[PDB]
Amino acid sequence: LNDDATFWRNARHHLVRYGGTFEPMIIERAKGSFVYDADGRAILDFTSGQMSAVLGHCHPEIVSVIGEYAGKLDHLFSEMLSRPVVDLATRLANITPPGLDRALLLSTGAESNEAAIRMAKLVTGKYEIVGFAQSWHGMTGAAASATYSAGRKGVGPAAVGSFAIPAPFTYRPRFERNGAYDYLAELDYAFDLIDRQSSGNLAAFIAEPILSSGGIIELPDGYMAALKRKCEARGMLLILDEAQTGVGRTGTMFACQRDGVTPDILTLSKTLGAGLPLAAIVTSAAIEERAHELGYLFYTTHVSDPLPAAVGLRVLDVVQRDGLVARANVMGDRLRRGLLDLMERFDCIGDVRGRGLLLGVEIVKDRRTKEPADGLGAKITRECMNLGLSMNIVQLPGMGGVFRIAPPLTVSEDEIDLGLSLLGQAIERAL
Amino acid sequence: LNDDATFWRNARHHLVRYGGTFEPMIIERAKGSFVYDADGRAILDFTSGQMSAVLGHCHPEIVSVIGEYAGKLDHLFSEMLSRPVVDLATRLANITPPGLDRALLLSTGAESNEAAIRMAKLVTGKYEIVGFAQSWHGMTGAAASATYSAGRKGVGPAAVGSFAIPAPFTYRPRFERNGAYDYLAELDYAFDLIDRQSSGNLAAFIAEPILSSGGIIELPDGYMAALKRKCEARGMLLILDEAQTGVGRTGTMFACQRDGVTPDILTLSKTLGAGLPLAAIVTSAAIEERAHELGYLFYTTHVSDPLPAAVGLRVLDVVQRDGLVARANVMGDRLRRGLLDLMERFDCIGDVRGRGLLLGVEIVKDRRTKEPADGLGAKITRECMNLGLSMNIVQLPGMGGVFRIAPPLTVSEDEIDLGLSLLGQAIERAL
Amino acid sequence: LNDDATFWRNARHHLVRYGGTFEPMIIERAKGSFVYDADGRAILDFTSGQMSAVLGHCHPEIVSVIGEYAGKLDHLFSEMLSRPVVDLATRLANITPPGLDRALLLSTGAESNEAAIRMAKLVTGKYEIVGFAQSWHGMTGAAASATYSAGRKGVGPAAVGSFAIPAPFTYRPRFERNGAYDYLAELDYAFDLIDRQSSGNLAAFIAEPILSSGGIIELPDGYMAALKRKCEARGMLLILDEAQTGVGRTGTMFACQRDGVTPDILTLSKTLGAGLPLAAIVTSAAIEERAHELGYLFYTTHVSDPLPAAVGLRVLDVVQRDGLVARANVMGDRLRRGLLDLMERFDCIGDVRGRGLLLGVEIVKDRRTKEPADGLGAKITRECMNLGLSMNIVQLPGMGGVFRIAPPLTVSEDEIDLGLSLLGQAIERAL
Amino acid sequence: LNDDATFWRNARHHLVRYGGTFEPMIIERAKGSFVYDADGRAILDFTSGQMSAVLGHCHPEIVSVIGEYAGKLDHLFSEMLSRPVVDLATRLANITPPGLDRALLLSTGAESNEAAIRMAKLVTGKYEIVGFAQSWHGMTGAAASATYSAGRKGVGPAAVGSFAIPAPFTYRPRFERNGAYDYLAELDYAFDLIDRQSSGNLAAFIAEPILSSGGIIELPDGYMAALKRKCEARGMLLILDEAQTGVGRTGTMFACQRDGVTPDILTLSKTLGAGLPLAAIVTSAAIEERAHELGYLFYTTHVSDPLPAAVGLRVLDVVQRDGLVARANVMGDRLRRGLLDLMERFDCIGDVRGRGLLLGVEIVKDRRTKEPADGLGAKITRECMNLGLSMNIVQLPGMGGVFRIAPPLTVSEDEIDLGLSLLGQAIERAL
Ligand SMILES: Cc1ncc(COP(=O)(O)O)c(/C=N/[C@H](C)P(=O)(O)O)c1O
Ligand SMILES: Cc1ncc(COP(=O)(O)O)c(/C=N/[C@H](C)P(=O)(O)O)c1O
Ligand SMILES: Cc1ncc(COP(=O)(O)O)c(/C=N/[C@H](C)P(=O)(O)O)c1O
Ligand SMILES: Cc1ncc(COP(=O)(O)O)c(/C=N/[C@H](C)P(=O)(O)O)c1O
Ligand SMILES: [K+]
Ligand SMILES: [K+]
Ligand SMILES: [K+]
Ligand SMILES: [K+]
Ligand code: NA
Ligand code: NA
Ligand code: NA
Ligand code: NA
Repeated sequence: LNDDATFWRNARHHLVRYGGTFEPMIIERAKGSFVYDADGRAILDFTSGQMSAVLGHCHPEIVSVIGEYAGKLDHLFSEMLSRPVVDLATRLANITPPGLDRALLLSTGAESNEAAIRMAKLVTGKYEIVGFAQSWHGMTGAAASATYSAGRKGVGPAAVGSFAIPAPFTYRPRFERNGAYDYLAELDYAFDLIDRQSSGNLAAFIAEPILSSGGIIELPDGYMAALKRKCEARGMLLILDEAQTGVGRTGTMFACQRDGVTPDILTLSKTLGAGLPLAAIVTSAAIEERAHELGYLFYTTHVSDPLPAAVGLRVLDVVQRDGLVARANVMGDRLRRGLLDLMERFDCIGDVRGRGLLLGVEIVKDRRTKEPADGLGAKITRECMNLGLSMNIVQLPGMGGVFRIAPPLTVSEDEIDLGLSLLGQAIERAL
Repeated sequence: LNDDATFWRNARHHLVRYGGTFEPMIIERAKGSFVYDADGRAILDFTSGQMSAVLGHCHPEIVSVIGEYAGKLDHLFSEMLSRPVVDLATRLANITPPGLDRALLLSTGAESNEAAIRMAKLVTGKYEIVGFAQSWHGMTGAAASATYSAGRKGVGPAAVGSFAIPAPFTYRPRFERNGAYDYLAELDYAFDLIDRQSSGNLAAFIAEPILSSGGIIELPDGYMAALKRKCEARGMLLILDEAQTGVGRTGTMFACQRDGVTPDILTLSKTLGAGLPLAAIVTSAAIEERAHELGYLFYTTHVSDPLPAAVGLRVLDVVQRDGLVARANVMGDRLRRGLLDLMERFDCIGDVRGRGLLLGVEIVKDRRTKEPADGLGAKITRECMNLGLSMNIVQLPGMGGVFRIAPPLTVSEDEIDLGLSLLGQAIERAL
Repeated sequence: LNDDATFWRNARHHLVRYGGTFEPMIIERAKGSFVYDADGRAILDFTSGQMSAVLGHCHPEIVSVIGEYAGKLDHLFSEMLSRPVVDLATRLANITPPGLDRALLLSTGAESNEAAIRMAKLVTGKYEIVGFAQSWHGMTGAAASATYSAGRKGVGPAAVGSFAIPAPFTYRPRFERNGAYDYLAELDYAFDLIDRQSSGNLAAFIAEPILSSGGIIELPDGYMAALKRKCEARGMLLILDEAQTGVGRTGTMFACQRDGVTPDILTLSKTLGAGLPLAAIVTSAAIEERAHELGYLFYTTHVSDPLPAAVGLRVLDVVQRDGLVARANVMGDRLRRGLLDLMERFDCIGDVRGRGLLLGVEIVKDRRTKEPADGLGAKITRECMNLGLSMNIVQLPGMGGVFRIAPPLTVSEDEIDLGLSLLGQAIERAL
Repeated sequence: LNDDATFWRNARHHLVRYGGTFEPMIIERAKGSFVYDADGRAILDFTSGQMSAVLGHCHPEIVSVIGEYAGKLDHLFSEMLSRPVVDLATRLANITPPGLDRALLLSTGAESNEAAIRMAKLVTGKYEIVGFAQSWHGMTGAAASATYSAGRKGVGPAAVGSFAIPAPFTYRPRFERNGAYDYLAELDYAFDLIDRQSSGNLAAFIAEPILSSGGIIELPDGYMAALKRKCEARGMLLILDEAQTGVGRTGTMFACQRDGVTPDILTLSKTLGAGLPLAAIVTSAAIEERAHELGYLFYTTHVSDPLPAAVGLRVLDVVQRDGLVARANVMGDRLRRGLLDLMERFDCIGDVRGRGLLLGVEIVKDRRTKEPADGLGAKITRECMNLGLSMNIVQLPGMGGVFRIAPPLTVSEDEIDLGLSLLGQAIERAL
C-alpha cells in the first residue's frame, strides 16, 4: 500500500515543501509510458515525468549506456576532456541549425539559461534582459529574474534590468487593430515601451518557442521572425529556451527549425537528458569567440562530465534512429484528434492547442465568455489520477486551467487511446 | 595517443570555453584514485575529479546502485514521491546536527545555494546577502552575486544588496590589535561597516567553513561561532555552504560539526553526489514551516528524482560503513606530514594548511616576505601532470598560488606516498 | 550688443553645458511678459521663463515681499519655525482639495518629487514606482528614475523597481478596441503587465495631469479617476506632480481639481515659486502621521526657510486676489482660438491641445499621416525669436515637434495677439 | 509670546514633520549673528542658520543685491544667458584651484551632488559610487544613496552600486598597525575590499573634506592625497562635496586648497548661497568637454537663474573683500581656545576638533573610556537655548554626541565670547 505510515511519517518530518502538493502515492517502479505505485497499479505517464522523459522510463539503451560509463568513465576535473563530451558537443553542432556551432554541457535547464544569459551580457557589454510575461526559465537567480509566470513575490528585487512583454496568445487576444488580433503590432507596441524604459542596455530577449508552464502558448505565424528582427535592430541576442520543446517534442528536432529562425544561443535540458540531469547551451562560433576573448567564465562541477554527456549522446542517437521526431507528429496528431473529439463531446473544453507531443487543453465554464471554470480543472485532474492517468494542470490569472499533455515520444497508439479514454471518463466524472 | 587530430579538431570547432585551459590529454577511463589517458597512462587524481569523488572513480557500489535505479526507477513528475527520496532526506536529517530536519534534493551546488538563499530571503522578508571576499558559491545568479573570488566583471550588476567582508586568513593577516591578528575584532569591524551600508534588509550571511576556490582558507578558532552570533544579533540566517567540505572530506561528517556551530541552512552537493549531479539543502523544521507558510517555491525538473537520491544514499552508506570520515583524518594526516616534509626540503613552500583531506599548499618566493612566486606554481603543476599527478592551483591577488590537494577519501597509503613523491620531483624539476 | 566678445568668451570657457543650446543673446532685463536683450530689444516671453513665471517677471509685489524678508527674516536652522512657513503650509492645506492637509516646503520640483516618493515608499513599506513613458519629473535620482521622456542613457541603472506605462495620447492613439481608442482598456492592459513584472512591491504611480516636457499630453476624460482606482486596488499611493500645471496655469487652482480626483501626495514648485526656487509636497494627515511614525526623514538646508515661504504666500495671494486662475481661462481661450485660426491657415499645424495657459501646438508634414515635419518646427522656433517671440519646442520619437506655449497668467489681451501675430509670421517665414 | 495658540495649532495641523523636533519658539526676525523670537529675545546663532549663513542674517549687501535683481532680472528660460550667470561661473573658475574651469549653477547641495555624480557616471561609462560610512550628501536619490550617516532604512534599495568605506577618525581609531593608528593602511585595506566587491564599474568616490553631519570628522594629514591616488589608480573621479566647508568656513576659500588636492568635480551650496538656495558644481574643461560630447543632461528650472547667481557673486565679493576667510581663522582660533578652556574645566568635554569656524565638541562620560554621555549632550543643548544660544548636536552609534559650532564668518570677538560664556553656563547647568 501507498499508506505506509512510516513512509509518510518520514515524508512529513523531513522534506522541504517546494511547491504544489505531493501526490498521495508511493512510486516504486517505472517502465516505458508508466509508473507504478506501491500496490503495483500502473499509472499512465502523460507528462513524461517532469516533462522530460522523451524515451519513456528506464529505456534499455539508456540503461546500458548509463551502466557502461558509471563503471568506466564517470566524473572528471572540469579541465579534462573525453570522448563523450566532444562527441556530444559535435553532435549538437551538427543537428542544430547552421550558425550554432559550439556547445557547453551542463546539468540543469536553469543553469543552461544562466550560462546563456551571462554570455549575452558579456558579449554585448550590457545587462537588461527581456522575457514574456508568462515565461518560466527556472528558479535560480537570472533564470528566475526572467520568469514571469511565477515565483516573483516575497523574495526581494529581481535582477537589475528585468523586463517582460506580453506573449502573443491567440486564444485570448488583447491587442486589436482593425477588428483583428494584430499580434505583430502588439509586439511593436511592447518594444517601443521597452525602448522607452531601457537605460540603453538591452542585452537579450529570452524566449520559449512554446510557453509551457505559461499555458502551452505557441508563438504564432511569423512572430518569431519578427522578434528576431526586434533584437537585431537593437543589437540584442535572442536566446531560445528549448528545455521542453527541444529534441523532437514538438515534431521537429528543435522548434526554432519550424519557424526557420536561428537564435544566437539555444538552451537545452529536460528532453536532452531525457530524465537525467544534463543541460546545454549552443551558440555561434563568433559569439563564442568573442565571449572567450572577454574572459567568459562558467566553470562548474559537472560541466563536461562524461557520464551525462554519454547519456545525452545516446538520447540523440535513439531519437534519430527511431525516428522519434516523426513519432511525435503521428502520435501527436493521433492525440490532438482525440482531444478534439472530446471537445466535441464536452463544452468545458474551450481550446486544444500546442504542436507535436506538447499539447494543451484549456478548461472553461463558457465558450462564449471563455470564463475559466473554477476548480473544474483540478477536479478533472483528480479523477484522472483515480482513473490511473497522471496529468498536470497549470493555471494563471485570466486563463482557464490548462492541461499540459506530453507523453513520451516512445508512446504507443494504444497508450494514446488509453489516455484519451481515461480522460473523457475523468471529465464525465468531474462534471 | 592523446594526439587524435580529429578529436582535437572537433574539440576546437565545437566546445565553448568556460574558464581555464583544457588539459592536453584524452581521458578514456577512470578507476579508484586514477584516470587514464588515451595511451593508457594512469594519472593520480589528487583533486577527486572536480573536488567531488570522495569514493574515487567508478566505485562498484555506486556502479551497482546506479545501474539498479536506471533500470527500475529513474526520473518522476516532481509531485511524485518515492523511497530513495524520503530515505535520503531522512538520512540527512539524521546525520546532520540537531536542528537540521528537512531536506530539499536538487542537482547542483549553485542550485543548492540559490534554494537556500531564496528561502532565507522569503522567511526574513529581506534581501541583502553577505559573503566572504574570497568566496565561491557558483555561476548562477544569486550564487554568483555572493561569489567574490571571481566572476564579477563584464556581466552587469550583481544582485541588489550584495556585500562581502574579508575572510579570517591567518597566513596573511591584515587586521592587528596589540601586536596580534585579532580576527574577532576584524569581524566586528567588518560588520559595523556592513551595518552602516545596509538598507536594513540583511537576510543572510553565506559561508564556506573552509574557502576552497579562495585558497583553502580555514575559518579559525571561535570564528564561526562569533559569526553565528553576528547573524542572530541581526535576525539574519547563517547558511553554510559545505559543497566541498561536507560528507567527510575534512575528517568530520560535516565541517560545521567541528566547530559545534549549527547553521540555519546547510547546503550540499559535490561530495554528496560523489561525481553525479545531486545537491541538497537542509534546514530546521521551523524555518521550513515558515517558508512553506510563505509559499516557498523552488520547483525543478530533477528535484526529488529517484535515481540521484538513490545514488547519494549509497554514498552516505558507504561513507559511514567504511568509516571514510576517519580515513580522511588518517590519510589526511599522512599527507600533511609529507607536505611538511617537502616544506622542510623546499623554501618555496610557504604554508601547509587545511584539514582532513582538503589541504592547501601556498607557493612563495620568500618566507620572510611571503612574496608570491610568479609562475613557479604553474610550473609545478605542469611538472606534476608530466609526472602523472593531476593537481590544481588557485591564485588570487595578494596571495602565492595555492595547490588544492583533495584525493578520494578512498585513497591508499601507497597512493598518498606516490603522490607525495611525484610532487617533490615536480618541485625539484620546476626550480 | 549681444556680441560682447568677452561675455561669450567667458561663457565658452567657464559654463558647463547641461542640455540644449544657449540662445545667442545677452538678457539684461525682464519685466511683465518680456525680457530684453543687450540691445534693449524686448522679447515676448511665451514660456514664462522656464515655464515658471505665472505673475510675469519682476512682479512689484514679489519684488516688495522679497525685499522685505531678505532684510528681516531670511534663512534659519531647519528646526526653527516662523510665520511665513506656517502661513504657507496653512494656505496650501486650505486651497488644495480636502484630504490634503500637511505641507513640506522645499526648493525644487525634483526635490519635491523625491520627498513624495520617499514618503510613499516609507508608508507602504514598498519600493517600485510607476510613471508614464513620456514623463519628466527631474534630474535627481528618484525623480530621474521615474522620467522617461529623457535622460535615461549613459548613466548606469535607474533605481531598482522603475517601470513605465504608455500615457493616454488622443492625438496619436495606439490601442484600439472596436474601432476606437480605448484608452481605459489601454490602461488596464498596461497594469496587468506591470502586475506581472512586479516583485509585489508597488509603492506609487507618479503622474503629471498634463505631460509637459512629454508633448503637452492631457490625460483624457475619466482617465485620472481610473488611474486612481488602479492604485487603490494595489495599495499604491498616487502622487500628482503639478510643477507646471499647479497654481492656476491650466485654469483651475490645481489640475487635479478639474478631474475631481485627489491624489495621496501632491507636488508643487515651478509656478508656486513663480521664478524663485520654492517647491512643496502636500499629503493627508493620515499619511503624514504614518510617515512620521515610521521616522520619515527629509531634512535639508532650505526646507522651511522664511524668505521663499514668504514669497510663495505672496504668489498665492496675488493669484487669488487678481483672479489669475480665471485670466488663464480667458487669455487661454483667446490664445487657443488664435492658434486654431493659424491652423486654419497652415497645414503644418497638425494639433492644438492643452488647457488654460498651457497649450501645445504639434507640427506635422501631413495631416493625414501626421508625419512629423523634420526641422520645420526648429525653423519656426528660430524665426519666432528673430521676430522677438521666445518659444520652445519639444520633440520625442513618433511625434511632430510640439510648441509648448505658456505665457504668464498676467499676460494682456494685446500680448496674446502680438504673440499670435509674431507666430504666423514665423510660420510664413519658415515655410 | 512664543505661545501663539493659533500658530502652534496651524503648525500642528499643517506641517509635515521631516526630522528632528521643532524648536519651541516663534522666530520673527534675524540680524547678523542673531535671530529673535516672538518676545524679542535675541538668540545667538551658533550654527549660521542651517550651517549656511557665512555673512550672518540679512546682510545689507545681500539685501541690496537681492532687491536689485528681484526687480530687474529674476528668472529665465534655462537656455537664456545673462551676466550674473557668466560672471559667477567665471569667478568660481577663478577662485577655485587650477584645473577647475567650468561651472553649472543650481539650487541645492543634494542637487549639486546629483549633477556631479551623473557627470562622473557619464564620463566614466560606469555607475558604482563610494562614500564614507558617516557621510551626508542629501535626501535625493543619488545623494542619498551615497549618505551613510542616516536615512538608509525603510525606503527600499539604495542605488545599484553603492558602497561605503570607514572615514579616517583620529579621535576614535579602529585600525591599528604597530601600535598606532594607521589610517593610510586602513584606507588601503578598505579599497581592497571595495575592489573585491566591485563589478568593475567604479565611477567615483565622493567625500566631504570635513564630515559635518557625521561628527566634524576632519580627514587627517595626507589622507586626501592618498584618496585621490586610489581613485586615479582605478580610473574613478574624485568628487569633493564642500557644501559646508567651502567658501571660507574652514579658513581657506576651499578646504581642498588646504590639502593642496584638486578633485575632478567640486560641489558647492550652503555657504555659496549664504542662506539662499543656490548651489553649483565646478569641473575641468576636459571632463566637461567629454560630458558634453556624451550628451550630458542636467536641465532644471532654476539652473542659470540670474537672481541667485547675482546673489552668490555678491557673497564671494563680500567674502573676498572683507577678508572673511581670514576672520574665520582668527575667530576660529578665538573660539577653539575658549572651547579648550572649557574642556579644561569640564571632564565631559572629550574632544575639540575641526578647523576654522567649523568646530566640533564631543561629549563623553569618561575620557579614558570615551564612553558617550547618554543624554548629557541633549541636556547641554537644551540649556544653551534657554541661555539664548542656538546650538546643534549630532549623534551616531559609537560616538559621544558632538556639538557642531559654526557661527557666521561675520561673527564679532564679543559674540564669540558671549557664546563661550553661555556654553560653560549651560554645561554647568546640565551637570
Ligand atoms: C564551495 C562551493 N559551493 C558551490 C559551488 C558551485 O558548484 P556548481 O558550479 O557545480 O554548481 C562550488 C564550485 N566550485 C568549483 C567548480 P571548484 O571545484 O573548482 O572549487 C564550490 O566550490
Ligand atoms: C522552459 C523551461 N526552461 C527552464 C526550466 C528550468 O528547469 P530546471 O528547474 O530543471 O532547472 C523549466 C522548468 N520547468 C518546470 C519544472 P515544468 O516542467 O513544471 O514546466 C522550463 O519549463
Ligand atoms: C556636506 C553636505 N552636502 C550636501 C547636503 C544637502 O544639502 P541640501 O539637503 O540642502 O540639498 C548637506 C546637508 N546637510 C544637513 C542639512 P546639515 O546642515 O544638518 O549638516 C551637507 O551637510
Ligand atoms: C512636471 C515637472 N516636474 C518636475 C520638474 C523638475 O524641476 P526641477 O528640474 O527644477 O527640479 C520639471 C522640469 N521641467 C523642465 C525643466 P521643463 O520646464 O523644460 O519642462 C517638470 O516639468
Ligand atoms: K567536470
Ligand atoms: K522530479
Ligand atoms: K531651513
Ligand atoms: K533658468
Ligand atoms: Na548547427
Ligand atoms: Na539533524
Ligand atoms: Na486641502
Ligand atoms: Na580654477
